[PDB]
Amino acid sequence: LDKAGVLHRTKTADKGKRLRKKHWSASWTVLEGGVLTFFKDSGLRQPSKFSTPEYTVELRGATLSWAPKDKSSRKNVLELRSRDGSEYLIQHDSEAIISTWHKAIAQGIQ
Amino acid sequence: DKAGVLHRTKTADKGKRLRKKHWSASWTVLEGGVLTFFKDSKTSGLRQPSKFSTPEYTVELRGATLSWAPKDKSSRKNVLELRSRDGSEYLIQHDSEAIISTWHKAIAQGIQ
Amino acid sequence: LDKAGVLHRTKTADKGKRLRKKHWSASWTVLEGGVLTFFKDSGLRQPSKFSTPEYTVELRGATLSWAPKDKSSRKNVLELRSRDGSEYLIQHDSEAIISTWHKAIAQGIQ
Amino acid sequence: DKAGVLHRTKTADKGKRLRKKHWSASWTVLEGGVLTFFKDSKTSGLRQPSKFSTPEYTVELRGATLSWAPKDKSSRKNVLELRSRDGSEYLIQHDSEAIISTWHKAIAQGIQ
Repeated sequence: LDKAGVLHRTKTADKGKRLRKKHWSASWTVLEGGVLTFFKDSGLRQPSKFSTPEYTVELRGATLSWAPKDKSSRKNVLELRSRDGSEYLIQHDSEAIISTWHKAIAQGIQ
Repeated sequence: DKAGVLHRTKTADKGKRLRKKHWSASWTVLEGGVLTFFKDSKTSGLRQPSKFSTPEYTVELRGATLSWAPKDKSSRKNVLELRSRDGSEYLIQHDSEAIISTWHKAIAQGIQ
Repeated sequence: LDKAGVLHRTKTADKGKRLRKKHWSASWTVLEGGVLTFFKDSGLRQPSKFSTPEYTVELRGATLSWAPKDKSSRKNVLELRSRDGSEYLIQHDSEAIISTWHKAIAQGIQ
Repeated sequence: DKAGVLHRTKTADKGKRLRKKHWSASWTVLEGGVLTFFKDSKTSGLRQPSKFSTPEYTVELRGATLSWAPKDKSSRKNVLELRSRDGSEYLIQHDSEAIISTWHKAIAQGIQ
């Protein structure tokens, strides 16, 4: 199983340590071999501008859930918590797009 | 709340697994923390509405567990597994992954 | 091929004769045997309230297209024109739902 | 405008049909009435972005025709057919019907 595309995301915790504020950005995002990789902060169109990996999240032992209204005002926000205690929010306004990532990441956890 | 046609089968009765799957498509309603699967929508062609007005399966979502099913649980794609607090279990499916993800979101909110 | 569910719709022309105003309503809707049937004007939840057929549209010879911004202010509006000159608008705010109907009706025309 | 990964194959070159399908998944960009399919996204695993920066197929949408493909045109599901004014033809696909419908909407607007 693999997935690739541009998604909106922000880290929210670094191994259990909460970030002070949100840093929403669009980035190239890749799910491959049970690892989700978010590329660096940036619509984002040309592959020559997609930059390089910033964050990697192993899906083994992770949890994925819909974020509560208190966590974000954005539409279709998912919260991904890795086993090491890092946390990320992922979202896209398009149901079509957020759905494909929800499926891939949820199924990938397994 | 939400309503739509979904594929579903019961897979366990109060913790006791069923021998085989019994899939049907039915109207489905999520309202007030309760998920209701109506009688099969098919005549064998579509039934008229009055013919599927009786609930077949009602699942109270308080204490329920929702997940994406393991891929080997069914030959079908886009399967959710729902287990109620009494141990009954259901699979929920649609060929549209977007339909299923949006239902997952709604059911997850109903559980919470 | 068949499809069934609740959709928002309004007739806009009766065999080439424009309606004075829009009459948007949710209704039970069924696609079966190359015919799309909209039930009577009404969310709509209990099958005991779905009423009876109101409009039938044969898909043979029909056209389905995305409605221009001038035709409706709603989200995801499709325009269905039957060969006899009747016209309908169909929409749903959920991409997941409008997409399933778009596919079914477009493929049904063929 | 829109961008995403899609499956596509060319099926005719300037009106002349190709013998077989040549499907790949690639980054795809719709911008200003032009649909660009980049080089294949796969290495054999995913290529890094710099490796698929070159366009493979560019389709100018002025005078193009878009449709849902006949079901027998391909063994795949959710296939669109796009024919450019020079007679070249492409199929576009994704397992998600919602992805494909939203792309149909965008391409249709680009044509108009």
